[PDB]
Amino acid sequence: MRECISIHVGQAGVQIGNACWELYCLEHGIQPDGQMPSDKTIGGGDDSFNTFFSETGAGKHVPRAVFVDLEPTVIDEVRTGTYRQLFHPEQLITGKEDAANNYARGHYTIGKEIIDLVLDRIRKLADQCTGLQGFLVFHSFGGGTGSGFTSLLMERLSVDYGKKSKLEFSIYPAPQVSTAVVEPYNSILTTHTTLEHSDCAFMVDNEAIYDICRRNLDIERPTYTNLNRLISQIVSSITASLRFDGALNVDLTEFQTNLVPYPRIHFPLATYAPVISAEKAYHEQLSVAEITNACFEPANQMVKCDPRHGKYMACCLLYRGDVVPKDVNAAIATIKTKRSIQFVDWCPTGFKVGINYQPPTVVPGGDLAKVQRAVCMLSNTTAIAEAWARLDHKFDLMYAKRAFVHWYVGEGMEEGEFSEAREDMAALEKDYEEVGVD
Amino acid sequence: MEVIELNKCTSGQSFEVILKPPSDPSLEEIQKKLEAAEERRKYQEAELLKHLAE
Amino acid sequence: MREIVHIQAGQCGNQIGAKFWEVISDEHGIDPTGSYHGDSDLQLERINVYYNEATGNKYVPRAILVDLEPGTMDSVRSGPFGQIFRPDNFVFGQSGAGNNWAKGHYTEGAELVDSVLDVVRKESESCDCLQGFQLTHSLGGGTGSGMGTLLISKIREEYPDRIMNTFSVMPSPKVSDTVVEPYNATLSVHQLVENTDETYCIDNEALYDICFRTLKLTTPTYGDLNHLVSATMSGVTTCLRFPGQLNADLRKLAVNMVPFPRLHFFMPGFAPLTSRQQYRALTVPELTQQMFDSKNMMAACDPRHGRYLTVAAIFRGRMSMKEVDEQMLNVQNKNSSYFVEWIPNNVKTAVCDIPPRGLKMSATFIGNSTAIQELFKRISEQFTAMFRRKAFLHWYTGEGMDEMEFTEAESNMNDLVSEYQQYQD
Amino acid sequence: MYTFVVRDENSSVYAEVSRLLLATGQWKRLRKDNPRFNLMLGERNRLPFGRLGHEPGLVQLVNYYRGADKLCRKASLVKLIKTSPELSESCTWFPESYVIYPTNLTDEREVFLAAYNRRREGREGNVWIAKSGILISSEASELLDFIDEQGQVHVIQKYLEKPLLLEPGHRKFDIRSWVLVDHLYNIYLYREGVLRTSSEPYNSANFQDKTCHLTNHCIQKEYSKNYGRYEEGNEMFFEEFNQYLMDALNTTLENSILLQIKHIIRSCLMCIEPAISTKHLHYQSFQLFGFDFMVDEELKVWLIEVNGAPACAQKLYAELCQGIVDVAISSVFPLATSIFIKLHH
Ligand SMILES: Nc1nc2c(ncn2[C@@H]2O[C@H](COP(=O)(O)OP(=O)(O)OP(=O)(O)O)[C@@H](O)[C@H]2O)c(=O)[nH]1
Ligand SMILES: Nc1ncnc2c1ncn2[C@@H]1O[C@H](COP(=O)(O)OP(=O)(O)CP(=O)(O)O)[C@@H](O)[C@H]1O
Ligand SMILES: Nc1nc2c(ncn2[C@@H]2O[C@H](COP(=O)(O)OP(=O)(O)O)[C@@H](O)[C@H]2O)c(=O)[nH]1
Ligand SMILES: [Ca+2]
Ligand SMILES: [Ca+2]
Ligand SMILES: [Ca+2]
Ligand SMILES: [Mg+2]
Ligand SMILES: [Mg+2]
Ligand SMILES: [Mg+2]
Repeated sequence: MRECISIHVGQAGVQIGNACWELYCLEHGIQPDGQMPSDKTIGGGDDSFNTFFSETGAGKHVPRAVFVDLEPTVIDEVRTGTYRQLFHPEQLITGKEDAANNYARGHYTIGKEIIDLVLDRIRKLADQCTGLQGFLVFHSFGGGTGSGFTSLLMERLSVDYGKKSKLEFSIYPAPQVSTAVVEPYNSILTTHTTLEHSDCAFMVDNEAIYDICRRNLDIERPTYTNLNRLISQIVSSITASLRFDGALNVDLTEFQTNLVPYPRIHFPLATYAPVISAEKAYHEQLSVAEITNACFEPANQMVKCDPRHGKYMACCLLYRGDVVPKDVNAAIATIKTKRSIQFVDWCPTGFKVGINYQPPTVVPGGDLAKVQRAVCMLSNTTAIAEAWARLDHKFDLMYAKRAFVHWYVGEGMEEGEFSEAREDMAALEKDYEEVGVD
Repeated sequence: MEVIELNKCTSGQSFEVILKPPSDPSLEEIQKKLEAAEERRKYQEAELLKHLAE
Repeated sequence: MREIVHIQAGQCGNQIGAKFWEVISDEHGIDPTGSYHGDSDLQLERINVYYNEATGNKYVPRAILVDLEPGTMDSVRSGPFGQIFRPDNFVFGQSGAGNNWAKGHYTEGAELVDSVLDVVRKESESCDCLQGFQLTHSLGGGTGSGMGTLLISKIREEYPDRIMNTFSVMPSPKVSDTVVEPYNATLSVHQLVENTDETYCIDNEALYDICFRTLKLTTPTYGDLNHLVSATMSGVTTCLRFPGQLNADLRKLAVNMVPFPRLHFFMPGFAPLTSRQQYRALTVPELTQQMFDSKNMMAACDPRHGRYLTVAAIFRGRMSMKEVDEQMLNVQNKNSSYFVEWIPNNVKTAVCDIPPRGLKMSATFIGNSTAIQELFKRISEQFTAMFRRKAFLHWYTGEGMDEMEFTEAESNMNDLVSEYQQYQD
Repeated sequence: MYTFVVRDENSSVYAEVSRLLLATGQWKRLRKDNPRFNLMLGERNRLPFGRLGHEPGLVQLVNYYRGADKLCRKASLVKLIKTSPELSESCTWFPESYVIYPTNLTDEREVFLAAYNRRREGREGNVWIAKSGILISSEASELLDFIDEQGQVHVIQKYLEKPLLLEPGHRKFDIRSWVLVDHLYNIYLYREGVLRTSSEPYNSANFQDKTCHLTNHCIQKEYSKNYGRYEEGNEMFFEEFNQYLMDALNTTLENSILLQIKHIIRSCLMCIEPAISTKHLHYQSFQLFGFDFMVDEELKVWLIEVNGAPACAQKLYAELCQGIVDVAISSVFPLATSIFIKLHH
């Protein structure tokens, strides 16, 4: 058994973290007070769920998680919320004033003064692990803390834990739920200095989550609570292989080995189905074929883009619920004959499949309906580069006038870092085009 | 349409289907970045206070 | 605990500041004696942003009242909420400033500024985490304008990394007290361009036109104008005073509203504005049309004469938040030629459930438009008309000022206009 | 008040659509770089599809199908027809074609030579044509040598040695059909087509003078000496052509040719529908296509190529462009006897 430490940086990372551990506890039968009746080994045990939960002598199951925010408003919700007892105070770190949606302020100014404290707390969780795998870092692209401080934390983690894997869950900026005009700057700045330190990053475009909630859940104006419960379902499907017995994606290294053939192209596209509204009085349960087919519809992807015009490098199918291999292959055969699935020539045209019999857990009173089977598809498509193109375009419009640059320079960052980080994205876009287009 | 590496356990199973075959900055260097940025902030503030003192 | 320190200086600054505290005290359930008598926890959620908490559960505003003559502040201390202000936070002299920027900035004001800064320091020393400062003042007089900008300069020297925010009443010949208002205004704008992060430009002419043409007030008074500024000040600070992370931080608002350091002068706006057909419900579309109508804006600048760099909109009350987004997107998509295309998504919308007193819902408008250049064009024209003949300068040279200081201030303001013009194209 | 942008100033077609849109008083044109648009009349090359459908509150439409190039590229079309079971390698209405890469660079050089030698030995007509600057020859040595002298991919297909010849004149010709596909993927065929005729007599004993073999309006109006003799501008419209088929052949354009054309349009567009459809996409597409056909002496219709950015006959701009606004644009942005024929699915 090898442990995984989760780090949640900034408002988005912290609030998404809250949603995930709420889900993890329901999935593993852990009560809000940390107790787990089904765990017969008190005070210890090397079970699969112990990769995310440590145990005290009193039988409390404590997440292997660190929450970091440069302002205390969001983390104070955890200190006094439903799961206040899960974490001990050392796991919740808060500063006085935030990064003001400013990458340089979070990375340089405020980051420099709290970086060593965060590592010390992370060191404390590391010392409880007999064989630490690595870290899962949740954060936003647009926030000054999510962008600025995460990139610094990633640099240090590569220094203090060189042989460890680091995965990202990054929130891609979407105007419909954003009030910061400089998020394109922060996204590119943080992707530049984080690129060489991340082994595999799952981007979640808020525009996608927002539309799935309006379309499938019939929520007129989705809130962060609506968005984060859905995001935690996807995150749960992705991390389930680490918390339950299994043979696929059993450790963080397998995510790179299975999803990332080239180090820079480490941004798999996630697609989830089905998303059914609990307020729906009547729902027809979807089959293995129908939900597998839905994995190739843009409307359920975490990032809107057209994989039909990209090329696949890898493809994982993670099922949860009543699913047997026979039905999966039958659905795959039918989808190959009907869908536009183009693999690069230097890769096998196949699918790694994972089935967990326990169907997806839904939070009581949540927006999602209890379905008998669901699937999350992880595919490394060049089509995800559309998200970089959009972002880079907005960067170019503002930077051509040096709009807002003075806020970053005033925090001690050199203007040259803008163009440096932008040329790296230009290369990332070219690498995608070299692999995908002919 | 081939299946390989079928692993089964009490909580689920995993397998693979093949349809077709194929054809860092050191701790020191980070301190310099941060301290360099901090210095440039101190320089800009000194020029402000110099301007105000005038 | 993101505290703000409020400073109000001069006649105009203190009369508008007095009404502002009267308006927001009501929204937070604080009575004239500082006791909370509200019925919602949202009122106290962010109450310490503008109020200190004293013994007996009393709430005292974190405000410093400044003036070079006692008159106006005696009226405040005798006014409705006069008892609410900290007695020690009244700092005033007896000489006066004679509507003379030089007296407020260099001679009379200089003799009083240190004792004001002693009160500012005392308020900052009890702030768990001071955001910054907000100053209410006029630019046309002597104290608010001349000493107001002296205070900003000294506050900036002692708190160089805190946000400096002002509500600045711009003079207008149509609502004028003396002929030297362009002189005092041009000198202050010179200071504001350099030392503030955000300045809400409030043109007394627009406030008058609104009271006459829209509110149908036959004979508007300063009190009638101040009702609009109170309502506007309450709206623009909704983001800060209630739970919500839209433009919740003073520094975050600056980051999202100021693309270039010198272009930080905003056109505020408010809807509805109804004459006494005053009980009619206002639909979300109506709120949005009015909020963007020039007649509802207080800089006396037609937005159609320029382009929007950034826009912040706040909606208050219980309304269809879906309908809000629909209408905000309908305005941008129906007049996209009035928004610069090189700042993507430069219109941000925030919502607050608690509406102002006696309104089911309202909307406050904060625009950083290049059209504001016309406001500085007017001031610059009036300035030069007198300064070419050196008219009325002896009032200023008598306080030790030189003509050079006027020329520099004029050049810097004209440069500001030229910078608005280049980004308008 | 709908809004649109223009990114191909050289498009005679959408320059008229842009002129009509403003005429309704309900459409406004924005600078070509403004993203707050409902309609994009985009560039021909490198159209940034990836930035469409991401504007909250705007339903966005574009006048090109992403992926349609598979149909409108000489080399792509050859590959699509051979590798698509819907079309199969035994497709009867498309000339035998091979993709040939210059030696200085898969390739079908050997596969082509096999069919060539088969014809040379069987006494059959062995005259092919090369194109990507065109070369017609009966010797395989010349066709391959002409491709190596270039640096781009070429396609060699059988030359229809028995083309249907109009009379008087004894002259070749090709048929152009305009097809519009809307956001719902209905396939509409413009009721009006054009014939681009050769103003010179067809001579199967001299492929050196390409003026009687190539029916392009540019080659006829520059190298041909009988331009505009039989018809104005070497353009005969369906009305005249159908009357001819009745007088000379006692048949109609519909029965003898149009049925085959409609079947070819359907087959090509329905084939690539899964790859380019914008049905469940965050943005919508429509596109105007120009299909070029040949007719042999047996009244069999052959497919030559598919043009992705076609022009139109000067006499048909008004009707067609209006029809583009009615069925393609107004169907998505409604305003305050159709000219098309529905062949959809
Ligand atoms: N999906 C999702 N996105 C969020 C959430 N909270 C914030 N965001 C997004 O995060 C971006 C803003 O960054 P934040 O994470 O809020 O800022 P921060 O990381 O706390 O950094 P600061 O600037 O110091 O406050 C916006 O694009 C928001 O839409 C959340 O709970 N769920
Ligand atoms: N297999 C074939 N047999 C006989 N003639 C052929 C042929 N392929 C092409 N042609 C001749 O070539 C002409 C069409 O050329 P093609 O369309 O390939 O070039 P192009 O694309 O630059 C002109 P356009 O796109 O405007 O139709 C027709 O007039 C036709 O007569
Ligand atoms: N809106 C408003 N403007 C005022 C008020 N009092 C004065 N003014 C304006 O302020 C300018 C005079 O400055 P004033 O504040 O009286 O001078 P000070 O006391 O020395 O700061 C003139 O332009 C007046 O029109 C007021 O109560 N409300
Ligand atoms: Ca145990
Ligand atoms: Ca590493
Ligand atoms: Ca004195
Ligand atoms: Mg934050
Ligand atoms: Mg006065
Ligand atoms: Mg062509």
